[PDB]
Amino acid sequence: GVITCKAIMLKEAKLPGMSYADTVQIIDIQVDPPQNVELRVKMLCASVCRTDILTIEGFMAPTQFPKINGHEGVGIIESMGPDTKNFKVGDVIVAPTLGECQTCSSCRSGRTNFCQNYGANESALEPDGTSRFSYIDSDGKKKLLYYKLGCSTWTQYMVVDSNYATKLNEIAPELPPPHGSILSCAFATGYGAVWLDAAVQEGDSVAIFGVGSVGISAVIAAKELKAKQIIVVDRNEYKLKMAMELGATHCINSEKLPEGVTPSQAVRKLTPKEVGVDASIESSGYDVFMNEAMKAAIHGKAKTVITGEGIYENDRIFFDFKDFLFGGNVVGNVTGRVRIHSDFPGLLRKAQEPVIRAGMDKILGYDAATMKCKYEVDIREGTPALLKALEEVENVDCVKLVIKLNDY
Amino acid sequence: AKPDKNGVITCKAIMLKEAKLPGMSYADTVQIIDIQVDPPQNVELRVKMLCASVCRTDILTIEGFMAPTQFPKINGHEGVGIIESMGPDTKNFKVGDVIVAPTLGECQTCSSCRSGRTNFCQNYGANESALEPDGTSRFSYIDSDGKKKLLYYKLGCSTWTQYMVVDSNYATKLNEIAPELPPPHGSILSCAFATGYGAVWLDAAVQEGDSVAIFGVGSVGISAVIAAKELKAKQIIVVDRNEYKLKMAMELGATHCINSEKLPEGVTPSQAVRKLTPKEVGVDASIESSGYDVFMNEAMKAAIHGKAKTVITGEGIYENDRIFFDFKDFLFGGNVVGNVTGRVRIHSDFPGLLRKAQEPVIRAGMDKILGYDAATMKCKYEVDIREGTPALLKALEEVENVDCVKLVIKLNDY
Ligand SMILES: NC(=O)c1ccc[n+]([C@@H]2O[C@H](COP(=O)([O-])OP(=O)(O)OC[C@H]3O[C@@H](n4cnc5c(N)ncnc54)[C@H](O)[C@@H]3O)[C@@H](O)[C@H]2O)c1
Ligand SMILES: NC(=O)c1ccc[n+]([C@@H]2O[C@H](COP(=O)([O-])OP(=O)(O)OC[C@H]3O[C@@H](n4cnc5c(N)ncnc54)[C@H](O)[C@@H]3O)[C@@H](O)[C@H]2O)c1
Ligand SMILES: [Mg+2]
Ligand SMILES: [Mg+2]
Ligand SMILES: [Zn+2]
Ligand SMILES: [Zn+2]
Ligand SMILES: [Zn+2]
Ligand SMILES: [Zn+2]
Repeated sequence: GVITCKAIMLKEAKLPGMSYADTVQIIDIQVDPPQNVELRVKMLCASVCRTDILTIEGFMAPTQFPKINGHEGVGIIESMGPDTKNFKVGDVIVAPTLGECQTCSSCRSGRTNFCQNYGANESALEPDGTSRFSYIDSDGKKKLLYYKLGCSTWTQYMVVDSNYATKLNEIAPELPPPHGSILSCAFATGYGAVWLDAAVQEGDSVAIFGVGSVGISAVIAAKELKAKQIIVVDRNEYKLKMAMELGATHCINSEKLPEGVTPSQAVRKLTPKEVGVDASIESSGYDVFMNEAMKAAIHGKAKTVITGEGIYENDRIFFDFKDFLFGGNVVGNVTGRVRIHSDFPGLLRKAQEPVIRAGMDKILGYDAATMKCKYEVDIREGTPALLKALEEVENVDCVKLVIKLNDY
Repeated sequence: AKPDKNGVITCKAIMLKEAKLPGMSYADTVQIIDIQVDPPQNVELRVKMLCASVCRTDILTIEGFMAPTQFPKINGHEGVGIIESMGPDTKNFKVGDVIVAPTLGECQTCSSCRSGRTNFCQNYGANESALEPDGTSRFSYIDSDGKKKLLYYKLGCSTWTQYMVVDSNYATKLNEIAPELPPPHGSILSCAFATGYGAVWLDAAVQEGDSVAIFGVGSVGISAVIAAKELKAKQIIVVDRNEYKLKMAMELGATHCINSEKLPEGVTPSQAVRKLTPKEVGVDASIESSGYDVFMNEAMKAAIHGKAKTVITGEGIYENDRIFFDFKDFLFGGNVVGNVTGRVRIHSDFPGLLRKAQEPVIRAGMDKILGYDAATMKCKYEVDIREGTPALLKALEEVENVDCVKLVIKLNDY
């Protein structure tokens, strides 16, 4: 059967000068039943990744409008296509951008999550060029809606290929929805960038450039892995203070440095003999911080892990060439290199330990008694409340906005 | 080649007066002169140079690369020679040892050395000052006013001179492992050959059955081909615009060649490389050895997402001293490292490279790079520092000859 539900439609890219009102609306959509190995999923909540706002601005979607937004969220399996294996109706799942076939040479390497068989669905469509999402326009015509990539989370019901899904309910039966939501992107990204990609060991020094939800997740990982030194860099004093409270040892307000002192110079001055850090994480989306993160790393030895995204002129980023040749080591990172079968189960177990749960609670501003987050909007309460919430994503103390989609 | 009563040697060296900026000539800045080489101090080696050989970075140095204030200088970082004398604190070297001394030493005690996975030593890093730590230089000359003037190094030393002084922490010896290795082979082991060979062997960690792409088959890239063939790569794809050097790469084990200037409309070099791989997945290892900023991005893009490493060896004078990467490709599995001297650590890795260099197939490859004639000990492109500046200027222009892979500068009798 076809489900009618609420979803957040993006009519067109919000280009500079345009408002959220110009492009973002809560509408009724039609969600087709799942086919093949798909899950149709009753969404509990989505949470707002900075990449969700980039999507609203047209990021990676030159033609793929109108769409339903969102890649960060959690929900419950309502129904499955006839070929689906290893899932049941009622399982709680997240479905990030990359699957894990376990047989391709990338999977078999043991050192990456960039699966050759279950890669990013850049088409924002089913492989036959159709979509499980449609709506009736004010002209009465049935119109296609694009996904974000393989799915959209800013909807009461989504459909996703089960080769991208991983279940929460067996390991973490009591995990609240907003915590499941941040495990699907922001928290897996920051935690994994430190744990898996930079491979932080006890006694290592770490620099994190940008302490939004991703960078704070990285601080939580660095503290858990017993980093000797955790340096955070941002312009936002509220989030720097939150980073310090959750384990960071030194903070730098990049907008308060002297004009002649770069962020990388300030970071290196905190390290013995100005040698730099064992691990350098960028989690800002500021193209300048991608270059500064590369420079703050110990030449050759240290890895710089780039998680940041933004809308860059010619879709290009830059590095200072001499500092790059003489020991730069830079990797692109998607979802913290957290492989959905090999790594995610272990991350889920770790997320339930009390200090890690306390860190996720602080990111979210979660109240256990009411199951409310500090910044939360409900899709059932109208487009104006949503437009205000999306503006308030820029509020100094908004770390993670949660979009409630159904009763918990 | 004999010191005066104060231990000072007078010899020939190639002086760079100032940066050769765009539109300037070799004649504007390059001159063979008589210099005074002071005796070695502390742990220094004073080295009778046999030959230097011309790395593209030597030409970038003529053009002002990494030397905003460090003129006049003696050029050169690629060469080999014999210890003539040592500072009083020197350990583990003897007068008569044959040495090379690249940009990075190996202290074996810093956290970078102890990692086992890099040559960027914290204690013996690149000497960017082009001077002694006290602001002096072992090199001077008497100018036309009769005044004694300082000459900068390249970095920790200069090779375009009959006599060089270098901190012994940067040196590694050839004569115990490879007593019969000829000078020009020793010279390319000091930079070009270590860089291309080590980029493949150590940094990209190429395995039997791996696919490899090499962007730029000058001496460094052809050294990478030799390593990739030795390591039994399944596929070795070379990219360049120089037909002569692409053909040489094919003769030394490349499987596929791509002329970047002859690509069909709307096919990038990364797309051309990917089209030669199963399901257009790209290569297990991507080596950039061109100095072309475009190829640094194309190399990144040709790599299998996440799994493969892109090793950047290239150097150049870039707008705003920066290079660029396509962000979407970079985020979704880009993996790029800067490489100096092939990550070949002078104590831990250089000895095995040197043993490898004496194996018949590897020696044949070095001979082809050099166009070496064992009968005459002459290379195809060779100029002698004792034969005057005009011959040197002609040789520098001829670096651009399509069949010049490695110009050698003879410095002394062998
Ligand atoms: N690679 C992935 O899988 C992945 C996953 C999550 C998010 N992202 C990207 O990673 C980044 C972090 O995600 P997020 O949701 O935490 O983002 P966010 O926007 O909530 O947080 C970014 C932080 O960086 C700081 N920052 C940004 N520009 C700055 C500047 N000019 N000077 C100083 N500080 C600056 C901000 O003040 C903020 O605290 C974003 O670019 C996002 O698009 C990617
Ligand atoms: N990282 C290190 O330790 C190290 C050591 C050696 C040299 N280098 C640098 O590595 C690079 C290779 O050194 P080399 O001595 O072999 O240089 P080279 O100039 O002899 O060879 C470079 C090759 O790349 C090709 N190339 C350059 N620009 C091109 C373009 N626009 N289109 C197509 N092909 C192009 C050339 O045709 C040539 O065959 C140079 O940039 C050099 O400065 C660095
Ligand atoms: Mg499908
Ligand atoms: Mg000295
Ligand atoms: Zn995200
Ligand atoms: Zn796979
Ligand atoms: Zn060189
Ligand atoms: Zn060291």
